[PDB]
Amino acid sequence: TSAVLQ
Amino acid sequence: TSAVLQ
Amino acid sequence: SGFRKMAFPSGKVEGCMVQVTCGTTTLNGLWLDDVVYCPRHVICTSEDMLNPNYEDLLIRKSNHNFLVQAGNVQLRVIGHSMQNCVLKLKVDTANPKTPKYKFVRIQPGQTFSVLACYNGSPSGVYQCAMRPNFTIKGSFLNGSAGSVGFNIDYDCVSFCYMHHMELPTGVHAGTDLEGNFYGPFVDRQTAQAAGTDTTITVNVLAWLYAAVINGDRWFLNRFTTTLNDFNLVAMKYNYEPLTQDHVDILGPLSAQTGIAVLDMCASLKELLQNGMNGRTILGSALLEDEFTPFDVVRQCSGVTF
Amino acid sequence: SGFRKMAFPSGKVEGCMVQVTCGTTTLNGLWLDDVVYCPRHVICTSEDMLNPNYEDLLIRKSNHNFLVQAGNVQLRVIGHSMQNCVLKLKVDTANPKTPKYKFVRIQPGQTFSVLACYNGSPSGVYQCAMRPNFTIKGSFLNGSAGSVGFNIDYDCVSFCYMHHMELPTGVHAGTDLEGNFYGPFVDRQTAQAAGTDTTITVNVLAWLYAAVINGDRWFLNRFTTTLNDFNLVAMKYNYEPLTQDHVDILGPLSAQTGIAVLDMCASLKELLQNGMNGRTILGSALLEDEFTPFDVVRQCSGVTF
Repeated sequence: TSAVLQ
Repeated sequence: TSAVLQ
Repeated sequence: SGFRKMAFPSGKVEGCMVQVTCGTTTLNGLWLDDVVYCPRHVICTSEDMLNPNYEDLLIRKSNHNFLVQAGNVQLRVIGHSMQNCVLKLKVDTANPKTPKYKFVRIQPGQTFSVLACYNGSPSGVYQCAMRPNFTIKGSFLNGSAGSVGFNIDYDCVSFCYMHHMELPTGVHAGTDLEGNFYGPFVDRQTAQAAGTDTTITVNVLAWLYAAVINGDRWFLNRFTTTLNDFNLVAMKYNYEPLTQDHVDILGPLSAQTGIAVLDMCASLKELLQNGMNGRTILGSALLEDEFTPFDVVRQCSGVTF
Repeated sequence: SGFRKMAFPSGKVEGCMVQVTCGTTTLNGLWLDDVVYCPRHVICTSEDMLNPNYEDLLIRKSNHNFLVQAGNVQLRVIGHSMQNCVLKLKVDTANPKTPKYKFVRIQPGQTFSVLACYNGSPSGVYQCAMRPNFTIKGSFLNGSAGSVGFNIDYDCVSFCYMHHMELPTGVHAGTDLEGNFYGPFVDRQTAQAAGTDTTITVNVLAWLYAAVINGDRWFLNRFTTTLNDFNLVAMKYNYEPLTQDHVDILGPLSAQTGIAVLDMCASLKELLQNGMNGRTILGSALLEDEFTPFDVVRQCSGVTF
């Protein structure tokens, strides 16, 4: 799954 | 053992 | 994602910490406006601590007996009084770093941050709960009395605990900031023991909700229970009874997850009777009870100060 | 006595946190002298975060596009450059609360405090370890990027981490203060995964020493072991092989408790092979590896800042 930029 | 005041 | 024991930022409290010395006895004080609050047993010698009469002992003291240091500057004491188990030392200078603050008395099962201090300097901060038996499982060495526990709401620091002593099982006892002890304990080195403790059920449920919010769902099931049936299981496992007020407090978490409280209670009942079968919840092999429902909302919502 | 995950007091770092907005994206920045440091993906729109061309994005950005707020003070951005995965925004004002500080790259296995922030404002503080797979097991939501990890020594804040992103297992990845990631991760919403993680053997031994200091002894007085026999077992359970350096590091705790490192190793060996059998150590049913030997010495001695 994609990383999430926070 | 007794209470210990800190 | 993630869920950690998270303490409040401590900066507002750090600027209130001072050191109080009386004789060869040193501990910490809390400097708010022109008053330093500290445990009264600072006035004790070592031989005084078995059966002190604090009224007598305080009568024997004067202002010049209290050396109060705010870092390097010595604050001159111009007045002293005793309020239950705390001393209020009036100083001639108001703390310019005094935050908006309240003194509150918390209930068993509520949490707070502790800024652990020695010689008026902070060593670290960590999160505690008031156990049902009115102790706290802290990290306190000699010299740490007068360290405070607190919560923040908006820009207001709510001081709820001042640390006094350690009981023989290694747990900790203290007062509110009006000097009233939490629990049936007294500040004297006599034989005292914490009552039997219990697990804080509403907090275990809150933490199970945190687990679901963070994608841990293996413990859920299709069952529901009644509140009465759940409490028959709770009593067997030394858990506090769950009240309808507790069900309501879990409302934000049941809303966010879609899992009714009595549905989660059926999960908890199964975890108690069956264990975890080698699995973990939020990195723990034990059911965690030192997060309140608000603590979960705060962390999972990003509440700031 | 007692032993807690204890974070450093956060007050020195709270004074450096600011809000950085660019377009619809807001995160945190770190304000030191006349520079605000922040993750570069503040210049992305939500349609740009799969394959961001950061060089081209920054081209179409000028100074007034970076809205920086410190409390209720607007800072003026007077210049911007991108360094690795961070932005360095030159502001027209120096931070008067800048502490003495260092930038460092921490090693896997070392720990640090995180000041989790939203909108430039502190939300909470907790302790983390840099995992061997270069992630951290934090508690971070959307908007937390730019929060920093740090250690304190006397009055010097060593910044070692700035947060950027969350991986699909719910762990976290970020950079040092030069903007260079810990681990093989990139600041894009591409498919990425944390590598296999190992347990920090030397930290587990330090925590066992912490537990002895605090009167837990049920796991002790095992038949002793040699290093190789210990490592044979350790690697079977995904523990890092123990080196003489690690043995050397544990000397101070070994000496203090009078338990030879290799005797602790033998206690750990037995714990790995037989588990704890429902029992607990320092409140945990799992072996804890996010306390370094210094963390233990620091908490059990009462070092202050």
